[PDB]
Amino acid sequence: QQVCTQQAETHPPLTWQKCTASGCTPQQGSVVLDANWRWTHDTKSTTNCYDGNTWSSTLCPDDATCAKNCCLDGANYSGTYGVTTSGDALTLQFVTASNVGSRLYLMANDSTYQEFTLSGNEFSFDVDVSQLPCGLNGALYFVSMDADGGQSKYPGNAAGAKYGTGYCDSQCPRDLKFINGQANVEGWEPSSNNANTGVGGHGSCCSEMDIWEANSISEALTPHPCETVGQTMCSGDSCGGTYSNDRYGGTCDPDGCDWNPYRLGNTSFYGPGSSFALDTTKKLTVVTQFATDGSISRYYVQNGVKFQQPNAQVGSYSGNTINTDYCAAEQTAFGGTSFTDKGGLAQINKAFQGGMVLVMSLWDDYAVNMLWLDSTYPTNATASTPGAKRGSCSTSSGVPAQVEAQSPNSKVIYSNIRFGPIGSTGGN
Ligand SMILES: *[C@@H]1O[C@H](CO)[C@@H](O)[C@H](O)[C@H]1NC(C)=O
Ligand SMILES: *[C@@H]1O[C@H](CO)[C@@H](O)[C@H](O)[C@H]1NC(C)=O
Ligand SMILES: *[C@@H]1O[C@H](CO)[C@@H](O)[C@H](O)[C@H]1NC(C)=O
Repeated sequence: QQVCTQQAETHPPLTWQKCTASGCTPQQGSVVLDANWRWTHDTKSTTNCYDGNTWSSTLCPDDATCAKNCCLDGANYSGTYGVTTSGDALTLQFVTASNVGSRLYLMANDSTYQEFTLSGNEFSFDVDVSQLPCGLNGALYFVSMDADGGQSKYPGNAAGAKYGTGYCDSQCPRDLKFINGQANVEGWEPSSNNANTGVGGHGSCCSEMDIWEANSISEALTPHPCETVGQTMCSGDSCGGTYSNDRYGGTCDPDGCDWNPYRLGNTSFYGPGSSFALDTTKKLTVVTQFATDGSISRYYVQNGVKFQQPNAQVGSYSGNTINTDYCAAEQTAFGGTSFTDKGGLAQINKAFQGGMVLVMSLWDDYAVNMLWLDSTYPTNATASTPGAKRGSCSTSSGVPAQVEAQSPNSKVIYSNIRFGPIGSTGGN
């Protein structure tokens, strides 16, 4: 995709902390909006290359020609997309006039994403999920994205990280408008329940580490392994993911190894009100520790009180950390084998040892209604079915067009981001 300047591109500044054994030091940073939310149009005019959920027939005949004829434009972060930063805080608004949701990446500079090496290090952040009802997701995660957005590998990309290009995940999303310096007009199917999205022929795969998938009702910690650690282009049903005839035909794991305190047995640990150990009406600190083995440790901090991850009994397993033993026990108890099929913890440990881009987003589910996070899932399973109940929300809740009209002023606030070796983020 090319670059147009019908509107200037200014990344909202966000400060984070880099920690070491002797202290934590402030770092200058900024966030960039994903390329899919941007206005794609002709390089020489105001003619849309993509309007609604249908591509331009004259400007985008094929994938390669479209990228030559079309440009990405600057984004009004506050006015159009409702994204504001104030020192430590990054605030994302669910609904803005003519817009829903957002996805942003932390940057080292304007030209490059900020790459994190999780192996041997820990990640800490404060989050406000009080305004996040059922059907929404305040997501904070890491993905194996190219630091430059793929400008080095693909010459068709002239935008780069400066305009939020080159997104990848384990779902291998085919909904991306631009992949590898090429458009996705070929084989593009408009969405039936979304007047702004669609499904193309190609997709984008990379290792995904979901540190935070949460609302006021439930929170989940999920590692996703891919056969290819870095970014690769997928083709058709081969990529897999939620939107394909086959979900487990890709090179990646869509399901993942997930740790949901509610799903594992504890229904009074995370929720709204004094009753829960972690009151979601109030903000909390979430610390995620990554060992060199790939094992994932976790503790929370709310109002000065440290909460260890609650011990869960899954089959023969007993503990509070994500490891091969738990991930195998969860697969046997609840069902599915997708995590270990793509290499498991040993495969995604390669992603921890490599660079991954920090992603902070707010979105609703147009496919499942977020029932996989905060409700009983799937529909074909009963409340009695092991690992079916993941939250306390209704099976009717989460409908995108319902929650957009009901709670348009929903928001998630990410603040106090710290990164450093294990045991360094807490104080000094
Ligand atoms: C931007 O970021 C990368 C990694 O921090 C750095 O190596 C590079 O020098 C920076 N480029 C600039 C500041 O122009
Ligand atoms: C779940 O929540 C908290 C975690 O600290 C704990 O006090 C409580 O005993 C747990 N309940 C269970 C395991 O049933
Ligand atoms: C249950 O639902 C899933 C879709 O999420 C489907 O693939 C599966 O075949 C269904 N049937 C059974 C018997 O579990």
